[PDB]
Order: sequence, then structure tokens, then C-alpha cells
Amino acid sequence: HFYTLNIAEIAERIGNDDCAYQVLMAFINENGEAQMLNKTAVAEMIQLSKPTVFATVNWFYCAGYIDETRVGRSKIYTLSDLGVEIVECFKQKAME
Amino acid sequence: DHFYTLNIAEIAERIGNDDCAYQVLMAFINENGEAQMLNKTAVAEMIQLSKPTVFATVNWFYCAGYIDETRVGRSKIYTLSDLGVEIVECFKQKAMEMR
Repeated sequence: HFYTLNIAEIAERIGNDDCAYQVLMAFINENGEAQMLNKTAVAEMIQLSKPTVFATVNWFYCAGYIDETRVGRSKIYTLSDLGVEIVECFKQKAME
Repeated sequence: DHFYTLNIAEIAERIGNDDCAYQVLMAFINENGEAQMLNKTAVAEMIQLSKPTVFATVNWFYCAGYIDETRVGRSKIYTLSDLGVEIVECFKQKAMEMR
């Protein structure tokens, strides 16, 4: 069961969500490369209510934006191929 | 442009494991199994969960692309996007094959 979707419009929507945009963008180091993060570290990068930032990371998971990997004791998140593609819109939208 | 292919199965199970998400999704399917439309308030009312909680989900469901929003009179009303209908028609099937 696949579904093939115009990413550009979701990327628009997220891009209109103050809180969502920042949580996606965290996963991008200054070198323009994606990076792994746990929920705590993200919570720190962004000045916003730790609750809301945890809640945002959670749905991002759901939605399929960020992959989760079990590391020893804690859970660590990276962007999905989808997360990367959404960032790739933003990358190009800032460009032009 | 920017097209991308989701696995709907993978998104479904993820949603299936969130009590609030599942219910918010399913609220757009009526008694007769047809898809319907609601505003934020009507969703909140069907779900037996913190109105705040329901509102955050309806928000992010919108971001995710599961629902679209249509202006009417003096009321932003929500309806499943095609994606949202994908996600349901997937739950519907897992339940279908079950019985």
C-alpha cells in the first residue's frame, strides 16, 4: 500500500507552522547535513516550551518525518528520506 | 516538482499506536462508512479527550496533509485529504481481513 504525494504542499503547511518548522530544521547542522538528535537535545536547540517540542517530535515520528533508533538506554531520532525531502524544499525555497 | 511515495502501511501502524491520532482520524468517517466533514469543535466533541489534546492533533493532521481545510460562511471546516482517505482505507482493510 503505497501512496504518491506532492510533498511541496505539506512543506508549505509545516513552513507556516512556527513551532513545526524549527523542530524539523534542528536536525540540520550548520554544514547543511542532517544529524541525529534525542528529544532532550532538540528541546534545547529551540527556545520553546519543552512539552510542545516533545509533542512535535512525537507527531513528526508518526507522520514519518523522523526515523527512531534504539541506542543503549535512550531513543535517538534522524530524518527519514521524507524528512530530508521536506528540508530539500526549504533548502530550495530559501535559495530562490 | 516534489513528488514522494509514502508507505501507507507504515504510517497507519504508527498512527494506530497513538490513541488520540487514531480517533481524530476515524472521526471523519461516519456511521455509514462514508467520509464527512467537521470543524475543530465537532471533532473535539466526538473524542473523549482533552479539548486541548484534540486541537493539537487536528492541527498536526493538517500539517501532515491528512486533512484539508475549507472556509465556509464563518467557519474553517476540515475534511480528509486523499492521503487521509488512504490512511483510513488502510485501517478499514486491516479490520476487514480480521473478521
